[PDB]
Amino acid sequence: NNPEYSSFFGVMGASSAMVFSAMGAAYGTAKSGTGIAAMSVMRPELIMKSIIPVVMAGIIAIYGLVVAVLIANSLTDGITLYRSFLQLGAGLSVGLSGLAAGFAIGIVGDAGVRGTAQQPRLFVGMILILIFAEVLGLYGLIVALILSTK
Amino acid sequence: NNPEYSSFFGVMGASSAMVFSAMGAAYGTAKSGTGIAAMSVMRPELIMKSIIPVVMAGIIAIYGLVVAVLIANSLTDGITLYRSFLQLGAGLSVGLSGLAAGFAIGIVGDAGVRGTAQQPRLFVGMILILIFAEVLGLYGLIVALILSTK
Amino acid sequence: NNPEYSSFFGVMGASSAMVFSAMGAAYGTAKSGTGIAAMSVMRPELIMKSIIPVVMAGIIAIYGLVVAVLIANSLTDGITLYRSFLQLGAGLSVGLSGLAAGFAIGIVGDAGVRGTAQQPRLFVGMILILIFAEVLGLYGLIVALILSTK
Amino acid sequence: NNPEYSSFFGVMGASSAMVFSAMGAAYGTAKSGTGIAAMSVMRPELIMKSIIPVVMAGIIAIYGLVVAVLIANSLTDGITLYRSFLQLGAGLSVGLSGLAAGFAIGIVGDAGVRGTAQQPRLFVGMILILIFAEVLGLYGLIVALILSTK
Amino acid sequence: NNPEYSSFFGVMGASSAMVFSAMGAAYGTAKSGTGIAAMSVMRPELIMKSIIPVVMAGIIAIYGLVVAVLIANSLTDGITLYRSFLQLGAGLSVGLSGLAAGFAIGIVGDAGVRGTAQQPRLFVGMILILIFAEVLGLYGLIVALILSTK
Amino acid sequence: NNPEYSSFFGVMGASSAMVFSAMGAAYGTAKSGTGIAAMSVMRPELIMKSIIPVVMAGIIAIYGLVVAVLIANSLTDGITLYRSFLQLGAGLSVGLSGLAAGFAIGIVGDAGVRGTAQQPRLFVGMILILIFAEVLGLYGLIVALILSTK
Amino acid sequence: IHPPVSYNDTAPRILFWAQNFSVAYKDEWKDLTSLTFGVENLNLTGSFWNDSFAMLSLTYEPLFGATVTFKFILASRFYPVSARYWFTMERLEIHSNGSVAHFNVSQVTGPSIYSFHCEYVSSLSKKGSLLVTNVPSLWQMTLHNFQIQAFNVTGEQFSYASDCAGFFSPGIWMGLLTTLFMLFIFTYGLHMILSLKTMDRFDD
Amino acid sequence: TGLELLYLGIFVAFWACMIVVGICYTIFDLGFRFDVAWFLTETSPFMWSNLGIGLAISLSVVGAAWGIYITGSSIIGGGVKAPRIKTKNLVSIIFCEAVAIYGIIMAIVISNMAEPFSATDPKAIGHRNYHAGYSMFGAGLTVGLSNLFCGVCVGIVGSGAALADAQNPSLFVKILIVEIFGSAIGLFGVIVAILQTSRVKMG
Amino acid sequence: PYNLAYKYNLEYSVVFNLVLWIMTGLALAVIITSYNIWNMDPGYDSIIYRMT
Ligand SMILES: CCCCCCCCCCCCCCCCCC(=O)OC[C@H](COP(=O)([O-])OCC[N+](C)(C)C)OC(=O)CCCCCCCCCCCCCCCCC
Ligand SMILES: CCCCCCCCCCCCCCCCCC(=O)OC[C@H](COP(=O)([O-])OCC[N+](C)(C)C)OC(=O)CCCCCCCCCCCCCCCCC
Ligand SMILES: CCCCCCCCCCCCCCCCCC(=O)OC[C@H](COP(=O)([O-])OCC[N+](C)(C)C)OC(=O)CCCCCCCCCCCCCCCCC
Ligand SMILES: CCCCCCCCCCCCCCCCCC(=O)OC[C@H](COP(=O)([O-])OCC[N+](C)(C)C)OC(=O)CCCCCCCCCCCCCCCCC
Ligand SMILES: CCCCCCCCCCCCCCCCCCCC(=O)O[C@H](COC(=O)CCCCCCCCCCCCCC)COP(=O)(O)OCCN
Ligand SMILES: CCCCCCCCCCCCCCCCCCCC(=O)O[C@H](COC(=O)CCCCCCCCCCCCCC)COP(=O)(O)OCCN
Ligand SMILES: CCCCCCCCCCCCCCCCCCCC(=O)O[C@H](COC(=O)CCCCCCCCCCCCCC)COP(=O)(O)OCCN
Ligand SMILES: CCCCCCCCCCCCCCCCCCCC(=O)O[C@H](COC(=O)CCCCCCCCCCCCCC)COP(=O)(O)OCCN
Ligand SMILES: CCCCCCCCCCCCCCCCCCCC(=O)O[C@H](COC(=O)CCCCCCCCCCCCCC)COP(=O)(O)OCCN
Ligand SMILES: *[C@@H]1O[C@H](CO)[C@@H](O[C@@H]2O[C@H](CO)[C@@H](O)[C@H](O)[C@H]2NC(C)=O)[C@H](O)[C@H]1NC(C)=O
Ligand SMILES: *[C@@H]1O[C@H](CO)[C@@H](O[C@@H]2O[C@H](CO)[C@@H](O)[C@H](O)[C@H]2NC(C)=O)[C@H](O)[C@H]1NC(C)=O
Ligand SMILES: *[C@@H]1O[C@H](CO)[C@@H](O[C@@H]2O[C@H](CO)[C@@H](O)[C@H](O)[C@H]2NC(C)=O)[C@H](O)[C@H]1NC(C)=O
Ligand SMILES: CC(C)CCC[C@@H](C)[C@H]1CC[C@H]2[C@@H]3CC=C4C[C@@H](O)CC[C@]4(C)[C@H]3CC[C@]12C
Ligand SMILES: CC(C)CCC[C@@H](C)[C@H]1CC[C@H]2[C@@H]3CC=C4C[C@@H](O)CC[C@]4(C)[C@H]3CC[C@]12C
Ligand SMILES: CC(C)CCC[C@@H](C)[C@H]1CC[C@H]2[C@@H]3CC=C4C[C@@H](O)CC[C@]4(C)[C@H]3CC[C@]12C
Repeated sequence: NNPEYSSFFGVMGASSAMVFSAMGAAYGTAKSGTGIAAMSVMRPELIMKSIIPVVMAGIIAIYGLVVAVLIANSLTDGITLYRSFLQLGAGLSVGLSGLAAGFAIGIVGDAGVRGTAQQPRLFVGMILILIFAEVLGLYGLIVALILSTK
Repeated sequence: NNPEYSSFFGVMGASSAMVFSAMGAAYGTAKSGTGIAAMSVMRPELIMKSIIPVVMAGIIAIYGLVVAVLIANSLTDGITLYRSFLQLGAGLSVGLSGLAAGFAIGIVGDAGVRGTAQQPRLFVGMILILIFAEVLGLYGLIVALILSTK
Repeated sequence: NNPEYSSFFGVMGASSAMVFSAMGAAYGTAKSGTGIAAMSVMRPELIMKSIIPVVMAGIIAIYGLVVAVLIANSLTDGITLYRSFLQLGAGLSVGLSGLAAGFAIGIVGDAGVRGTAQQPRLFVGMILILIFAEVLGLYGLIVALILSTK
Repeated sequence: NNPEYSSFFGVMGASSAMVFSAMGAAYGTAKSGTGIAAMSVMRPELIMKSIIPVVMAGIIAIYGLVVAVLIANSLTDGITLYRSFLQLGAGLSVGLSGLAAGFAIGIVGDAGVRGTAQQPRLFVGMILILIFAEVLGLYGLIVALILSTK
Repeated sequence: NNPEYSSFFGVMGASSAMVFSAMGAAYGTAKSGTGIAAMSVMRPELIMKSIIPVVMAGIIAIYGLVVAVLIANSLTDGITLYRSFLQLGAGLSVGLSGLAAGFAIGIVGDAGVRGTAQQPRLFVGMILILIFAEVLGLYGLIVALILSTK
Repeated sequence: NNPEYSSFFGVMGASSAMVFSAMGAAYGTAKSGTGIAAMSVMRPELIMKSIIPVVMAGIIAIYGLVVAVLIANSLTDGITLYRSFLQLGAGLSVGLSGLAAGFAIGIVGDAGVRGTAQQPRLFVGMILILIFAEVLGLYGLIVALILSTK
Repeated sequence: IHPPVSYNDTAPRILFWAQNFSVAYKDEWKDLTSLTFGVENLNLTGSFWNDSFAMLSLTYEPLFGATVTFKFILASRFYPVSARYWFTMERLEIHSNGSVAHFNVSQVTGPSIYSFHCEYVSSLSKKGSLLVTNVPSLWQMTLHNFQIQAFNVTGEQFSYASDCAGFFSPGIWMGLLTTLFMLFIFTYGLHMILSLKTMDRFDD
Repeated sequence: TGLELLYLGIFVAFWACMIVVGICYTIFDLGFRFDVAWFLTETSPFMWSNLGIGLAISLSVVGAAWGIYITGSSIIGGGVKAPRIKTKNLVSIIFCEAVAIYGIIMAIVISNMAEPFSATDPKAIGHRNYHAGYSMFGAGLTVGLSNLFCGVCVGIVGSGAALADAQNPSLFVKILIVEIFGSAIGLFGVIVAILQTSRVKMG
Repeated sequence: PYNLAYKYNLEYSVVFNLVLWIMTGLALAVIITSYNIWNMDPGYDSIIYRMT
């Protein structure tokens, strides 16, 4: 039979998939929020546009949630140790890729929101950079799914 | 008959392959991001041309993802301990080489994007340095593949 | 007799050889890059002549890649713990010697490229010092080979 | 007869002899290099005279290499625990002695290059100190030659 | 019929009682020391009067010594694990109570000797506070004795 | 007979007695010397008197030595675990009491030497405080002897 | 789950269980688990139980064309460095035709109040090699999941089971200490290297 | 203080783990698994002896280099305006280097006490061999750390004496005394090491 | 039944140490990287004094 403690690892996968992602997202949002405040003192009109980074941070959380729920639905009492390891690896990958993407989105959003208050032409550039950061989390999600479904 | 824990290292490889590289990419996409913003206030026309470092960092992430998927496809319930160690080593190599390459790309891209506002002739120089940093990640990927497909 | 875990160290050799060397090279490519970006604002003509530190850091990375591949192409399934220890030692020697050489090349190349903007006669001086740093990595490579090809 | 892990320690010794010595040398080649870059702006003619510290740092690395080779050529498959730990002791001796000697050479050379820039009479004085620092590493090497051939 | 390692803890009582107390006393004798020096330049006539803190700190050391000697005279080869634990508890109690009392005495004595140079009336106040700090060490001694003479 | 490993704790006792007492004496001498040298430029005629703290610090080393010698003379390969623990406790007590006394002597000697440079009347006061710190080391010695002879 | 072999002297004294029990002569292997655990006619004669010395003799009649007898010899005594009685399976003794083959047992020890469990108490190098010899022997043995309790045996239940499988082993301990010293040295070196700083200005 | 933060985190985590592990072992009646005897005994005496020799030499060299650079920076900074220092204050450097010398000597005096066993069973290795290993390790620790502290102390005092010499020539001759005191500690360590390995005999 | 011991694998030391130290190293690497990114220079020092 399989060890009784196998599910442990899988469970942590799920939790990690939601925890680190959330942390990442938090950071992102946090920094973006700060920037928006500093941006709004002088350019209120760009208040709604400069919320784009926050959204791009929030999406990262969603990634984690997806994987977490996915893992939370693939757990079973007699989950083979190999499957539990797969789910733990998927959770760690998605969570920490989302954390890295949250760091990147937070820094980029802060800098680009502050800059766009002074140079409107930078806005498009900012978006591009944000995308190039967000995809990082997406990459993790992909790997997580490849590990989770397998 | 193989140990039940053998798969563990395997998944770690994959997870690491997508985490550390992602982290590296994030740093890149973060640092260059800031630099680009700091440049945009004065020389907006250099925005697009200055997105190159970010792209480089993005490519680093791709490397990670690729190797991760490789490992995430080479995992099997009876994966031998030798193959599991090989996959863990490939993941470590790609992830940490991508991390170092992403840090180098971030630093060089920030510095060069800030400089190119002042001295346009630096652009090409910066590009070369970025390539010299980018190749580092490539090297990791190469070794990873050699270890992963061995 | 040839334990199931004997390969692990050998794998941790290859990864090390590729990881630490890359890190060193990254540092050499990062620090030097900043210096060039700082120097090229006032002395554009020296930008291409001053990429030598980046090339030397890349050569450190190439040493790392050479040893990492030379190890990864010698990891048989039943690798004796003695041979795996030899490969781990070779990987550690090459990787950490390359890391130290990358630190030295970073510091020396950045200082030299920034000073050469002031006193051109320092250029040759810098090169000599860089060589004295580069050989350090080479020394590691030598030892690595002597261990890996034993 | 002998444990299958007996060859680990000796191997590490060899690697240590290469690694730490290199680190020592690297630090020297860094610090002195920085000092030279600071000196050479005002006194270019002293670059060649002031390159002595770097050379001495290089010498330290050579010592490590020697010991490393001396241990890397003596590692046999049936290496007993006695010989293994003798080689480990030799490696630790040479590596840490070279590390300390490289730190001393780097600091003393970084001070003395600038001092000789200011006061020429200090040149010989600087040398009279550097050699002392250098032989510290030598002392380690000596003990290594006593140990690895006990 | 008792473990031969039973005396260990008892010894670590004695040792501790004399070590920690000493450390505490040292701190006192250190801090107050500095204070006296700092205040001796302008008000030499208060040097002997302002030596009370050091004396109090000295007394703390004596406390530890007493307990230590007591424990060092209660040790025996066949000391039961229970008596050994009692002696370890007494040693830790006296040592760390004296350490806290020494910290308090050092801080209070430094502050008081510095203030009394400016406010003579503070002297008595300082003494009172010092007494309180001293009492802390005394408490430890009491407990130590209760533990060390059961 | 006794255990094979019994002599370990006695060996560590001797090593601690010497090492920590040497640490204390070295710190006391270094601090006092760096205070004395800096004072001497202002008050060159005081050096000799100001050498008193250094001597006191030196005495701490002697204490360690004394106890160390005892433990190194009463330590055979077949001593009971009880005597080995006694020697370990004596060594730790003397070593750490000497360490604390050396720190206190360094601090007090430096401060008092500078004050005497600024206020001759402080000299005697300093001596008193130094004695109060020196006695701490003596206390340790006493306890150490009581433990080592028992 | 086959029941343990339980020698009785007014009560269970030596309990011996093994998920597998195989023995080989001249490289000819044979399985004895079915013939050992659960058989009610086991030829346990020759066993003994001192207060501080136990001998479990399992004999098989037609094995390898002779009556073979495996005697596991354990002894528990008071160790002064503690107050505990520690039992160790001192050795194994295979009696074939008028002949005896001795195996040393390396790491079968533990408090006499606790049984001892160990995966692969076998003479094969690939399987721990707890049964060792310096005189080459024609016999090989493999006890897979070997759990034995000779002293303080109460009832049919094995007491808590100390086992050879530890967190650390002498080789692991030596390697960890060596790596710890070298990590201290490397951390010192890297801390000093990372403190390197470059000048931010150059003389006019 | 990022690296300091990393070191503090590792230290705190390790010692919290140690506290909890000791509590668990003691309370769950699993103390018999915490065989310190097994650790000290199975661990080969060769490890202890060779770590002892390596430390005896390496820590002495580390102290010598620490003192040498501590005092050489000051010597070469002061000598810019008073070059005479370079001539007179080399004695300080000498003292620092002397430390290293003791190191190698003790290394020799320790390395001469090594000898293989041809045994692996602790009863076979024996009290003599185990005590030889432990005492060689302890002597290495004593000499190495005493030399480290003595070298650092002599370097600090030498830097002070070189800074004092740059301003008044007639002070070094009276400050060298401190260095002499600071040097004695080194000797003390050596003596103790010689006393620790006086009756050590592997084989 | 019979209170049989848990069937610990004879290689428990090896796998325990492998996993413990591999995961400790990976956790340390992740923590160090996340600290180097979190404590990254904000990069808008050219804008700190304009917003404040
Ligand atoms: C120049 C130096 C640079 C800095 C120092 C770094 C050096 C690191 C060297 C590798 C680690 C070695 C650890 C000690 C084990 C040595 C081998 C040995 O003696 O084993 C024989 C032993 C012999 O076993 P035995 O026979 O004694 O055990 C008793 C019998 N059994 C096993 C059946 C119970 O076997 C092993 O291989 C034991 C396993 C040890 C593995 C320890 C884990 C190491 C993890 C690597 C580090 C983390 C990597 C990831 C990092 C992430 C990115 C930064
Ligand atoms: C953060 C910086 C990086 C890390 C640097 C520091 C690394 C520290 C090294 C850790 C190694 C510790 C030794 C492990 C072996 C001992 C384990 C033990 O006592 O239990 C087994 C012992 C003995 O187990 P046993 O002997 O019954 O098991 C049978 C034997 N085996 C398993 C080998 C087959 O006791 C238990 O059984 C306890 C079970 C519960 C586990 C309790 C573990 C204690 C710690 C738990 C919390 C974590 C502490 C830290 C808190 C958070 C951080 C501050
Ligand atoms: C604020 C911090 C949060 C508190 C928790 C900290 C983390 C600790 C958890 C670490 C993971 C270990 C979980 C249990 C794993 C299974 C272990 C097992 O099989 O147990 C067998 C062990 C040992 O075997 P045994 O005793 O069961 O078997 C019988 C053995 N004889 C016959 C010898 C007696 O015992 C247990 O059953 C333990 C079960 C509970 C263990 C809970 C974890 C121990 C550590 C708890 C924290 C300690 C500090 C408390 C105060 C903190 C206040 C700040
Ligand atoms: C942080 C600074 C250091 C101090 C804290 C950490 C100290 C210990 C760190 C090393 C690792 C753990 C060592 C203990 C290992 C367990 C040994 C064992 O099981 O045998 C015990 C031994 C023997 O256990 P035994 O099961 O053999 O019982 C004896 C049975 N007979 C006599 C029949 C053999 O006895 C003890 O209990 C000795 C006390 C030490 C064990 C407890 C360790 C304490 C850890 C710190 C927490 C203290 C609790 C209070 C908290 C508040 C403090 C002010
Ligand atoms: C495949 C990849 C590998 C898989 C394995 C890894 C699994 C995940 C575990 C690794 C950690 C992941 C989470 C990332 C942590 C983010 C670090 C941020 C650092 C940071 O900025 O915080 C500093 C504090 O550091 C800190 O506080 C340090 C971070 C906190 C420690 C994290 C660990 C928690 C402890 C674990 C307990 C359980 C152990 C098991 C028993 C503050 O910076 P400053 O000091 O300048 O602040 C001034 C302003 N406030
Ligand atoms: C990624 C980088 C590379 C890898 C990392 C390398 C560097 C880190 C490694 C250093 C060591 C850290 C772990 C220390 C563990 C302490 C003891 C654990 C408790 C424990 O369960 O140990 C029992 C035995 O311990 C004992 O017998 C107790 C001995 C304790 C000695 C500890 C000395 C070293 C650490 C502390 C001091 C440090 C200064 C240097 C001396 C095992 O029981 P079992 O069931 O396995 O037993 C089988 C037979 N009974
Ligand atoms: C406090 C909350 C709880 C924490 C519990 C978890 C365990 C601790 C993990 C760290 C938690 C705090 C976050 C610190 C992150 C690492 C240190 C700071 C960042 C860092 O590493 O970067 C620089 C060093 O470069 C590097 O990246 C080099 C570091 C890597 C070296 C690895 C070698 C050591 C291996 C361990 C064995 C040695 C043990 C020694 C006791 C130092 O930055 P700075 O200070 O110059 O700049 C100021 C800001 N960074
Ligand atoms: C408030 C803070 C906490 C303070 C409390 C003290 C904490 C100290 C930490 C160390 C661990 C606690 C000490 C007591 C536990 C010792 C282990 C007992 C387990 C046991 O039964 O082992 C015996 C061997 O151990 C032994 O007999 C070993 C004896 C030596 C134990 C003490 C050594 C600790 C390390 C000291 C290092 C000092 C370094 C100084 C620089 C059995 O042996 P057996 O003969 O029955 O074997 C039979 C084999 N068939
Ligand atoms: C934010 C919330 C999210 C949390 C963050 C992520 C943390 C998730 C957990 C990651 C760390 C540990 C992952 C799994 C470790 C176990 C790997 C081996 C699996 C296992 O149990 O193997 C058994 C053998 O194990 C053995 O023989 C030895 C197993 C002992 C391993 C102990 C590892 C120590 C802890 C490592 C991590 C510490 C720090 C992590 C930050 C089965 O094999 P079998 O054949 O015996 O089958 C049973 C029949 N006998
Ligand atoms: C115990 O292990 C033995 C082998 O030691 C098992 O029987 C062997 O099974 C293998 C695989 O089918 C065959 O090649 C061998 O010929 C069998 N016997 C021998 C003597 O070599 C046996 O099934 C196991 N019994 C258990 C677990 O009860
Ligand atoms: C029960 O076992 C005993 C003990 O082995 C058998 O008697 C003799 O035992 C000795 C000592 O091991 C052997 O040398 C003899 O060969 C055994 N005799 C025989 C005839 O085999 C006894 O025979 C066994 N009884 C049964 C009924 O099998
Ligand atoms: C010794 O007595 C035990 C306990 O009764 C016997 O073994 C048990 O036998 C019962 C049936 O009587 C089985 O259900 C249990 O599974 C057995 N348990 C064990 C641990 O063996 C055993 O047969 C007796 N031995 C002799 C030689 O008479
Ligand atoms: C993100 C957008 C597309 C919305 C989709 C919902 C997200 C949260 C995903 C993540 C994981 C998913 C679940 C994973 C597994 C199962 C079990 C299956 O038997 C029914 C569907 C169900 C329950 C899935 C429904 C959709 C789901 C909840
Ligand atoms: C952010 C949004 C736009 C991304 C959507 C892109 C789509 C096409 C990608 C993203 C992640 C991908 C999944 C990643 C992993 C797996 C698990 C594998 O076993 C089958 C394919 C499957 C299920 C992939 C299908 C395609 C997929 C759903
Ligand atoms: C992008 C470029 C610059 C990378 C560096 C050049 C490449 C092509 C070359 C240079 C030297 C080469 C190595 C030289 C020797 C060997 C040993 C052999 O047993 C396996 C291949 C291996 C390890 C080679 C791999 C490829 C290699 C690393």
